[PDB]
Amino acid sequence: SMGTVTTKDGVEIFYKDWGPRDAKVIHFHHGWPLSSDDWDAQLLFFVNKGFRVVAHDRRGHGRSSQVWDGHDMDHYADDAAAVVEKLGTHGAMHVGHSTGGGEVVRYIARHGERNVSKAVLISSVPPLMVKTSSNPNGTPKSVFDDFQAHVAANRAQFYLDVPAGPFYGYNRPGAKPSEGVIYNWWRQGMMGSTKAQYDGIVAFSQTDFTNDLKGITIPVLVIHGDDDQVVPYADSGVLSAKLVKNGKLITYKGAPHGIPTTHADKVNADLLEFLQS
Amino acid sequence: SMGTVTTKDGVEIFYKDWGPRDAKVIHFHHGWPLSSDDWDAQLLFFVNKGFRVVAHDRRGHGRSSQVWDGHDMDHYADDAAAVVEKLGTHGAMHVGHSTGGGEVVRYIARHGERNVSKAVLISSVPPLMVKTSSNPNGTPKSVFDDFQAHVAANRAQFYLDVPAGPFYGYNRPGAKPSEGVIYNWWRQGMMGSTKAQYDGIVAFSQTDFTNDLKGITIPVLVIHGDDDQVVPYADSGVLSAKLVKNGKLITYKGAPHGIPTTHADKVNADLLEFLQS
Amino acid sequence: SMGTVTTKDGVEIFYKDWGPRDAKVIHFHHGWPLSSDDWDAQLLFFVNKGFRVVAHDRRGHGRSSQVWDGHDMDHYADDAAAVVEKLGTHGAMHVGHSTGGGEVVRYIARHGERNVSKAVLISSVPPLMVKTSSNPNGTPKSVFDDFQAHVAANRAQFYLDVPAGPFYGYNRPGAKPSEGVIYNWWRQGMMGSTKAQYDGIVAFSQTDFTNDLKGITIPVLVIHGDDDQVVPYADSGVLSAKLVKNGKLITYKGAPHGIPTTHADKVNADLLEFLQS
Repeated sequence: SMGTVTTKDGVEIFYKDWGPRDAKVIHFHHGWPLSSDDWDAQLLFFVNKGFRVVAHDRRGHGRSSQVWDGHDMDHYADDAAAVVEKLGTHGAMHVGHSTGGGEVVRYIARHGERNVSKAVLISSVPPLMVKTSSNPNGTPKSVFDDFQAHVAANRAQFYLDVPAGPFYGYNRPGAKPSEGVIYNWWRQGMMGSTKAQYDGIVAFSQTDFTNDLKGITIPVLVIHGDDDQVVPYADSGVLSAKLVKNGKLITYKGAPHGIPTTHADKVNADLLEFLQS
Repeated sequence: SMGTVTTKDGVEIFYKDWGPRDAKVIHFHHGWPLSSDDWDAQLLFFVNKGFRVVAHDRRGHGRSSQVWDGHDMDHYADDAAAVVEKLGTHGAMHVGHSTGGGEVVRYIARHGERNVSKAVLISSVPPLMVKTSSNPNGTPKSVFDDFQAHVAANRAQFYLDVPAGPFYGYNRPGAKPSEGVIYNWWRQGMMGSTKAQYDGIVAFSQTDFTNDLKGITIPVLVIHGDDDQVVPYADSGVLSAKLVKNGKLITYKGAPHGIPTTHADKVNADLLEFLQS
Repeated sequence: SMGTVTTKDGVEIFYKDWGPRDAKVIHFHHGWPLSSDDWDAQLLFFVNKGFRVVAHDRRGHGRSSQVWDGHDMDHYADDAAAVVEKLGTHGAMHVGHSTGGGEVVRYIARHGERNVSKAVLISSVPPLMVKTSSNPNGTPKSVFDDFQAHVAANRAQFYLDVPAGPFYGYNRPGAKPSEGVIYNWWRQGMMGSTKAQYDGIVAFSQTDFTNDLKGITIPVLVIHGDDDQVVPYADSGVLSAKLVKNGKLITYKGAPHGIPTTHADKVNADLLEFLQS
C-alpha cells in the first residue's frame, strides 16, 4: 500500500511521498518518457529542508501499470487526482516538467485551482506544440510522427539518442556529457510501456492547453531554457507566462530542456523562493 | 490487480494485456533470459492495428517472482495456463521465440491444442538442442555447461557479451550494433533471478519436444534465421516444421537469433498474414 | 506476496528465499547502495549445494519501499527481523557485507544472539568508521559529507564513478575492469531511493557498534581485504574480530572492498567451511 494507489479505472499509480506529514507540500509531475525518479535532485533538496514532497509516475511510465489506453491529458490529470485524494495533499504547490507541465495545467482545469496554492511550469509543453493553421509558429506534425516511428522501430536506441543529443544539450559545443545521466534517462524510459509512450507523444505535442491556461488565476511561475531543443522557448514558456492571469517568467540563458538535472541548483533556489513567497 | 496473476503454486506472473477486449488475441512467449519486453516491437504493431496482445514474464524472469524451483517446461506451460485462465483468452494464436517456442509446444501438449487456434515458433529450441548418443547432430552438452558456468562466474558480464556477440549477429562483419538493444537485453536479464536463469539453461537445451510436436495438428508456422548462432537452424526450425502435422517453414536468409528485433518488420508482416489466414 | 513482507511501520521489504525448506539457512545482508542482487554469486553457490538462502533488500533500496525515514541501523535491524519472523528462519547463519555487516551486528544486539547460530562480517563497517575522540584513527567526517554531497549533486554519475574506481579496485594498475559489474552496481543503486541512500551514508559511517560487538558471544568470522579503499582494513575488520568474544579474521591480501564479486570463489569456500564448522 505504501507508494501505490489504484485509480477508478484499475490503474496502479506509483508515487513517492517523503517528509513530515504536516509540512507544506510540493507535488511534482515528470516529463515524457520518464518517471518520478527524474525529480530526484529536487525531491532530496526539499525533503532535506523539512518539506513534504510528492511525485508520481504517469500511467504506463516508470513503475505504474502498463495500461494500454487512456493516454491523454484528461486521464493523466485524473490519475494525479487519485494520488492527491489518497494523500489528502490539497493546497500543495504543483510543479511540472515538460509533459508534466501540461498535466499540471489540465489537473487545475479539471479538478479546480482551489486545490492548488501555486503552480510552476518548467520547460513545459503548453500552450500547443504542434503547427496548425491557427498556430503557424508551431513544430510541424511530421516531427512528432517521426518520434513515434522511432519509438516503434527501435525504442531502446532512440532512448539513448535523445538524452545523448538534444535533451540536456550534450550535443552543444562546451557540453560535459554525463554517462550516468544518459543511462538514467534511458533506464526510466525503458521500464515504461512502449504503447503508453508511443501514444504519449500525441498527448504532449497535440493537446491545446490555451483555454486551460487562461482560467488559471493562482500564482504561476514559468521557468524555461532559451536553448531548449525539445520544447521551443518562444512557443511555450514565453506564451504560457502571459496567458495565465498572474504569471512570471524566469529564463535560464543557454539552458537545455533537462533543467531539473543540468540546472538543479537554480531550479531548487527558484522553487524555494516561489514556495516561500 | 492489473498485469499480475498468482499461480496455484504461489508464483506471481507479470503480464502485459493490451488492446480491445473483444479483439482476436495473440499471446507471446519470450526467450531466455529475457522478459515480455523482448516483444515490444510486435506488441506495438499488433495493438496499433486493433488486435489484443498478451505477453507474460516466465517465472524468475523479468518482473515475475524469483521462485527457486520448478524451472522446467512443465511449470513454464502451467504458468502460461494461469495467465490464459485469468484472462479467458483460450483460442488465441500463441507465438514463441527461442525458449518460448518450447514453452508454447509444451503448453499445447499439456493443456490441449483445443485451446490454441494457431501457433508460431520463431527461432525456437525444439525438438532437442543437446547432443546425445541418440541425437548425434545436436550441440555438445559442454556448450550449455559453459553457459551455466558463465552465469555462475559473472552473470553481469556474460549478459553484455551474449547480445554484443552471437545473439543479434552483431559479431558479423558489417553489422551495425545497437548499444540500446545490447543494454536492453542486459537490463531484462539482470532483473531476473540468477537461479531461474541458471536452471533455465537446462530447461531449454535438454528438453526433448519430439513427442509433443508430433501431436500438434493445429496450424503451425515456423520462422527461423539460417545464420542463427544460438539455436542452429538445421537442427531446430527445419525439423519442427516437418514433425508437426500441419507445419510451414519461413527461412530468413542471413538472419540471427534475435529476429523479433532485427527483422521486426518481416516478423510482424508474417505473423499478421498467418493470423488472418 | 512470495518475496515481500510488510513491517510493523508499513514498509514493504523485498526478499529472496531459495532452497529446500528444511535445509540449513544462510541469510545475507547487502551493502550500500545496492540490493540482495549483490549476493548473486553466493546465493547461487549455496542453493546449488542444497542449502537455503535468504537475502532481503534494505528499506529504500532495491525493490523495498521508498520510505523517507528510519534510515538508521535500528530500523535496518528491525526490518531484517520482520523477514526472519515471516520465514521462521531463526538459527540461521547471518552474513553481512559492508553496511550489511553493521546491520547484522545491530540485529544480533537488538533481537538477540539466540536467533543467530554464527555470523560473518565481510568488508564490514564495524566498529565505527568516522573519526571521534575515542576513534582517533577513523575517517574524517568530511569524507562522508562529501559522499552525501555527490549523491545530492549527481547520483547517476556518482554511481558509475564509485564502482569504476575505488569499490572493486579497478583503479589499481593491472586491474581488469568488468563493464557488466560496473553497470550492475549502478543498476542496483539507481532503483533505490536517493533519500534512503543519502541518509544511509550517515547510518553506515556514523554508527558506533563497539558495545554491540562486545556483547556477541556466538562464533564470528570476519573476512576483509587489506587493499580495501572503501572501509579501511585496520579500523574495521581487524578491530571487530578482536572485540567480539569468539572472532576469527581471514585477510584477503591485495583484495578490494567488493570481494563477494572479485573474490567470489574464496568467499564461497570460506563461508562454506565456517557454516560446516
